[PDB]
Amino acid sequence: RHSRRAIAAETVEILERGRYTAPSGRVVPIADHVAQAVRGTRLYRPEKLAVLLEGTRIEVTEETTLAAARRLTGAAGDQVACLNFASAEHPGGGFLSGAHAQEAGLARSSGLYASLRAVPQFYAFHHRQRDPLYSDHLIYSPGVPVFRDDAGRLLEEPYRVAFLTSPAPNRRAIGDLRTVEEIGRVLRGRAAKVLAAARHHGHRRLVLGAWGCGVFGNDPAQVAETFAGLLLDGGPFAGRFAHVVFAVWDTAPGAPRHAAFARRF
Repeated sequence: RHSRRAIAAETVEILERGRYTAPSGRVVPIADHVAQAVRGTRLYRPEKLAVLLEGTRIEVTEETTLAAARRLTGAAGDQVACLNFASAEHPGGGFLSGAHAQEAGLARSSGLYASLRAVPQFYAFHHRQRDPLYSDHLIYSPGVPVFRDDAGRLLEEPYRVAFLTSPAPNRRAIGDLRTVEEIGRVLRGRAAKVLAAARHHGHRRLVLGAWGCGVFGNDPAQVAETFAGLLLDGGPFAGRFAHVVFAVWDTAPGAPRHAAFARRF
């Protein structure tokens, strides 16, 4: 936990310095790619994504999001898109505090924070909203360099992925004060918009996972079913992506997040 905090601080200095040192001693430049990702970052408002909506190999694995991205990236030259299980209020989630979360791991391992911190409108919107359902706002971050592996080791060779940043409903704060069906309807609408944005930006390969099933307390089974409804049985995204990985690395005993996706997919 104090190590995460250290890794996060070091990642941030790397983003400021524009270069890092690999285990081999090779000095790796990332300034240009970081700058491109930031300049290419876009905020999509709910009604803009709605417009995109008006216009397949499936794997379930125990990989981290970035492990899956790196495997796909080594296998073909089209840039992979990864879903960031976004905090609605804090870019990078809690990573600089040393938080343990999917988003924090992305922020520690990549240029993602440089992109997200550049979109204050997204965070200010949810701050003012104060509603744990959040919104369909989405940040699209193209060509973000990734330069750490799962253990936190810097990479001899960085790679690039696109991130899609969209917050799942904070079901923990909602409790039973909204129905299972309302939450499901919000999830399905928001997931549709995420897939629409990915497809719109030319991404044929996606890394998804147990979105919102950490602190936010979403039901992994309901999340799996949300994606299945979009991607399978003639759903709106059936056959539109070449490859979708549900990368579900679950630390908890019984790996229940993973189990629900394995079962469904």
